[PDB]
Amino acid sequence: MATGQDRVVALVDMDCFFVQVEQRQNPHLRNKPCAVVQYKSWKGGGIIAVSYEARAFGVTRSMWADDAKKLCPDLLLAQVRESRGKANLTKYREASVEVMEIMSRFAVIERASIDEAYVDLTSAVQERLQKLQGQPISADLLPSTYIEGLPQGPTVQKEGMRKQGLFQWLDSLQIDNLTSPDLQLTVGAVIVEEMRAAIERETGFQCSAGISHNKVLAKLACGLNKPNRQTLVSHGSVPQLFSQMPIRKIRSLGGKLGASVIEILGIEYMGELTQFTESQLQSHFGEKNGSWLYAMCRGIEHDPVKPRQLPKTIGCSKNFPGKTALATREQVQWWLLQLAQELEERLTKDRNDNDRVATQLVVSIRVQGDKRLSSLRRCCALTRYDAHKMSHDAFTVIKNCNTSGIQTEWSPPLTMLFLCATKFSAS
DNA sequence: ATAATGACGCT
DNA sequence: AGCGTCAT
Ligand SMILES: Cc1cn([C@@H]2OC[C@H](OP(=O)(O)OP(=O)(O)OP(=O)(O)O)[C@H]2O)c(=O)[nH]c1=O
Ligand SMILES: [Ca+2]
Ligand SMILES: [Ca+2]
Repeated sequence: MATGQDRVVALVDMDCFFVQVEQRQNPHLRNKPCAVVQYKSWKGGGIIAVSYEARAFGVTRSMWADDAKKLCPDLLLAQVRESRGKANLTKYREASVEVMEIMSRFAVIERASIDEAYVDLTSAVQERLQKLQGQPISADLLPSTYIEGLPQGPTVQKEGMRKQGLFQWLDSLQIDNLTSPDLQLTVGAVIVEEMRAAIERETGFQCSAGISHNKVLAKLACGLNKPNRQTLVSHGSVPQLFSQMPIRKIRSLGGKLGASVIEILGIEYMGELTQFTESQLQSHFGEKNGSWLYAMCRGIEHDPVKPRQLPKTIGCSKNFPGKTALATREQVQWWLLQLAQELEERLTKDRNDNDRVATQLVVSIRVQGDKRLSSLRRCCALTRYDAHKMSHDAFTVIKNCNTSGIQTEWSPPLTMLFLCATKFSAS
């Protein structure tokens, strides 16, 4: 009877990251309702991050800045920096690399996003156990940790609830048994208290964190108490936690697959997936799905913390929505070159920082109408990091899709240009 | 007219 | 390889 408590895994999530990045750069933005915005033209810009002060008014991501200034008129606005006509997030990627470095010290991480890392803390927690002489774990070692499920049984202050739940946990603790899963979860947690404290001391950035036995519980744990907090979710808390957890809130169940688990099976919460046999599930959703599903509703999952703190593709895209769609040869060529240019700037910096080289160029477009994010996608070779070579070669491998005899103009209008660098190798 | 960006499965 | 899914 295996129960998926082999590993200790954490998901670190920087809190309102871009907002934190701007606020470190611009002290006026601190302790204030503010938001990051890109492209001022259309309705003031689309809001891509929201400080917690501004959330309290109702302001959300993707929302237009002119609309959100209706909800919050005191909303300050850091514009994203524009470069060659495209929104340029270099500031954040640099900010992210600062944090991934600190995290790289404490253990072996997987860059999830600009904002997130998974951390496999298993070997690190074994190392620290013998380095405490099996002596207890002080509450003071966990000043921002929550214990999902606790406090239980037989208090109005939010932090007062936190101590009770941590005190119940530390009390129930089997610290003589140096292989107790619940004890590990607790040691990894103190480590995360530390790595989170190191991130803040050394960059100024606060973050939230989830600690558990796999990537999926960690991510879910990480959302339980934000910001500047961390949740520990132990095996035994899974049944109650999943008891009313909506299925779509689990990483990979947020799209169509998860939708139909609700549809086919007629449930609505994650715990309800227990009652089915694995063959039942494989039969509804496939061999690998019914398997992963059957273990997941039992809180067991085994996708590993792949050690890969760097991405595997480098991509530069630009959207031309509505009346801005490109419809001329001269337009398409100009953007292919603008994208090619930031691309070589990112590419060159990759060749010297991370010591490697992309070898294939992928070109993608998307036309007016087609609801697929990508209408076309074609692979051509990538030899020198030369912006002009890449533009021309991109145009080459997509020239055969301007279905208008008039070569001056371009139909259908293109609503997207994507240039992605892949197939890296040593350098 | 939610934009940029990225990992992976399927075939 | 080319498309579809999913997440951030
Ligand atoms: C959903 C979504 C997110 N992001 C960004 O990827 C990292 C971060 O993700 P996040 O949700 O964590 O944003 P955030 O303000 O840090 O929110 P909280 O950490 O306070 O929850 C957000 O900066 C996108 O680029 N596109 C997206 O479609
Ligand atoms: Ca975040
Ligand atoms: Ca994130």
